[PDB]
Amino acid sequence: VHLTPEEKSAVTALWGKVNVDEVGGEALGRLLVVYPWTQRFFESFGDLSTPDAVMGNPKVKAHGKKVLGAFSDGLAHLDNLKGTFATLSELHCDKLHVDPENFRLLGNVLVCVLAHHFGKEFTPPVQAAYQKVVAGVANALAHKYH
Amino acid sequence: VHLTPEEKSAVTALWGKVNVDEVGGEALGRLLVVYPWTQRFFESFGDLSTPDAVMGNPKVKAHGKKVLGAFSDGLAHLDNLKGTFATLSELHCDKLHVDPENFRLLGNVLVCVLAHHFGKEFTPPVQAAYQKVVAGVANALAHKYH
Amino acid sequence: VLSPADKTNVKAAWGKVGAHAGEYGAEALERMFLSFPTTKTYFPHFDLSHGSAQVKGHGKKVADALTNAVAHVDDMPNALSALSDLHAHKLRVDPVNFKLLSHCLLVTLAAHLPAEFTPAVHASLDKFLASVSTVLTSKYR
Amino acid sequence: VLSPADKTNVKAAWGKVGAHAGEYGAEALERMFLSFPTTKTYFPHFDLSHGSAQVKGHGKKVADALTNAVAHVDDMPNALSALSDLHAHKLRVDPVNFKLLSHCLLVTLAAHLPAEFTPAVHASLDKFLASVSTVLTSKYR
Ligand code: HEM
Ligand code: HEM
Ligand code: HEM
Ligand code: HEM
Repeated sequence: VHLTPEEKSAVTALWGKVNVDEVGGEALGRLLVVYPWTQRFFESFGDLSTPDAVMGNPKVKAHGKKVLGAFSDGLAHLDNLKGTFATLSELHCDKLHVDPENFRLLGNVLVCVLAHHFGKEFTPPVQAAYQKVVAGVANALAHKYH
Repeated sequence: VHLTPEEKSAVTALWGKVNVDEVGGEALGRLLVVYPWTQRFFESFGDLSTPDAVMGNPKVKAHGKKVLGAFSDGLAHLDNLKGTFATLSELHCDKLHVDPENFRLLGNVLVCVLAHHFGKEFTPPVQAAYQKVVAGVANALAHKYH
Repeated sequence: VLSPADKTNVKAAWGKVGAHAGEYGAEALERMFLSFPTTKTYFPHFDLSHGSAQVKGHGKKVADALTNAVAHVDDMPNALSALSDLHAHKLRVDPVNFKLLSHCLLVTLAAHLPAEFTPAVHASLDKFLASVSTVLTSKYR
Repeated sequence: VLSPADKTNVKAAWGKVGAHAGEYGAEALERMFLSFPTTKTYFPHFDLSHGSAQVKGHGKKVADALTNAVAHVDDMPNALSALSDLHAHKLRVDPVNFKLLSHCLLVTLAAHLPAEFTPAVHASLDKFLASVSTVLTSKYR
């Protein structure tokens, strides 16, 4: 996408403080709790019946970590998200059949998680920068659908 | 945007049969009837209180014609909608304050109007091509918002 | 909220659809799969090629449900109760897709009812499809 | 539909908001204008710079309305009747923007209620804001 250098440095700085494994597990878990229809892709994962079951489910945590790790790696290529995520885009379409609306939902939950985590440090300008990034990633992941 | 040559020729062929003034008046009128909150920009236009008043309102017809004419001219530059609509994009943001969601609503109403007009000639593949075009135009018009 | 006039408009339009309801249902689906390819992610188990029996069959089911909704327009939540359970707990289609199908249904009706699809009827039908969509997504959470 | 548990969660969270409701309302607005610039098209008559009295004033009004909705969560349509008339017939804000403000309100709450903003409360709050949004857009057509 297009971030001003001050937006880019805002995103970069905050992300250096993120425990990717922890935030990943939290974001995926909250996605499954707040928007329960997203559970549709994960019934191989065990008990998802209550909020506590979802948040404590080890498969959810593991997958959350895998997703946010790929997300992390994309922050290093903000200039070319589409190229970075082309293969994953294809995979999510052809093999996993994930409606790309799910990427948008996850992006918004991730922003809530960052806000919860960082409190007042997650200022309005920083949120704005992260919104552009998550929209960009969702875009990039949806790009090769057909 | 990106149309296959068969999509491009489908769009082009159908459009050669459109009375731009008539379809323009119809599309804008139906926008104002089906989504009445869009009337917010037009209270300078007179009586918009009933469907018949809206569809017969001469200012609505005139504006519809102006809008679809610009749309028409954009069909000639499908390769570079953003460049074609940059000035209008700016105008709609800075001076007219039109929420770009309105462009999407109009695009969908325009597709309904074409379907109503052309009946069975407006096949599923032709609709698909037009959906890409109206999304592209909405995009192009929203591009310079800030 | 459907006004009495909206209900009259929907019954009139759907009345004229009559026996073609199933054929129109299939056409709307095909329009949706071509115009909004993301919707195909919910049908990986179907042959989505043109004229496929699976799509025609599904189109007929969708159409019959809408017929049921028109017949019970004053009591839709009850009439569609089993269908809202099915979409909420089983199918779990993201709510945004309901809009997309609604639009394609509207386009299909427009293409087949030249005389019936007046501005006022268009408005009533869009309202009606939004209400059906709201009921079908009622129990998602 | 808000379950009793959802209502308990919303009352608890909003309770902790208490007296800061107005300040949080303004922050949510500012977040919305920066993250989703298209929403500024509804406020051309405001000074939208940081700390502007107009935004703070408006934030307080938004917050008081939400406070009113929490107090009358069993009877929201009635409680917000004047506000739904106002948005439907006067302001005519496109319904998509309600989502955007709801998200920014959620972010604001998350940033200020570290202990309260559990997964279950998050879910209840999102549901609640969606219900408020539904009521405020009820009379648009
Ligand atoms: C930030 C956005 C996302 C990114 C970066 C991402 C990335 C990934 C990666 C790296 C994998 C592993 C691929 C492999 O094995 O080769 C994966 C798998 C998968 N993802 Fe996504 N993903 C994202 C969002 C989502 C969302 C929102 C959902 C659905 C709610 C989803 C559902 C899945 C599923 C079901 C798999 C398969 C897991 C398995 O085999 O057990 N992903 N994703
Ligand atoms: C296909 C999308 C659209 C295109 C191509 C378009 C194009 C135009 C053009 C050519 C003008 C005249 C500009 C000038 O005077 O220099 C205009 C004006 C205007 N448009 Fe758009 N427009 C579109 C959609 C919309 C929508 C959906 C709305 C709101 C519902 C809207 C609201 C307005 C208004 C209020 C004006 C000012 C009219 C006046 O001064 O009386 N337009 N537009
Ligand atoms: C107007 C709204 C809709 C109506 C009235 C409707 C109605 C129905 C009905 C009657 C069934 C068959 C249930 C049965 O077997 O007993 C069904 C199944 C299904 N629907 Fe919905 N539906 C609607 C919207 C959607 C949308 C938007 C999607 C996805 C884009 C969708 C995806 C499905 C799928 C995947 C099935 C299962 C098909 C199968 O496995 O055979 N539906 N729907
Ligand atoms: C949670 C949803 C919202 C609530 C509870 C809410 C509440 C209110 C209230 C209490 C007022 C003041 C009414 C009065 O003066 O008596 C108002 C005005 C207004 N609202 Fe809404 N609102 C909401 C969403 C929105 C959204 C999403 C937008 C646009 C993005 C918006 C735009 C406006 C505008 C333009 C005014 C007029 C401000 C002025 O001229 O001073 N509202 N709202």
